[PDB]
Amino acid sequence: HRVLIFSQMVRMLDILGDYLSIKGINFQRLDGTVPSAQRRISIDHFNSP
DNA sequence: GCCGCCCTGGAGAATCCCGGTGCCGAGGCCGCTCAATTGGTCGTAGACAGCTCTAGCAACCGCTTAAACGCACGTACGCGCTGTCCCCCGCGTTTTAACCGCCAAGGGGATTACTTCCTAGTCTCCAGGCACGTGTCAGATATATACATCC
Repeated sequence: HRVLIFSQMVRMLDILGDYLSIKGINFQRLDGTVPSAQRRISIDHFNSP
């Protein structure tokens, strides 16, 4: 299964991103700072078979 | 034999040190004396509590778009060097007025004490000016419709 993790603060999302970076898990991120082109890129990267 | 010249010793006067006594600056003491202290009373300034409504704040979003930023070029200006000349500085000499010490009388102004009265504080009562909200009204603006006209 694949998992989404929703959060209210993007700094907590940065904390989980660093946790997965040292942990070494292929992760993707989405927040308000990401522009819509990279949003489309990340959604197509996540939804690919 | 008589007179003139060189060498050396003790007593008179100048100076340093110490003690007694008189004068300047400052502190202890005394006397007045007025303002700080103490004690009591009372009114009210402010602390506290309570309710209502509005602004701020942390952290996030999304969109727009104009400002910020980076880079390349070019050229204008800051800066350094050199010349030049002129004007300010240093010094010697002469003048002159600031400074200090003097009249000569008179008014201005600071105090001390006293008298008086006008005016501003305080209190009570009242009313109208200021703040807020609203109905209404005339000027400004936009369009509806009818008449003259060019192609």
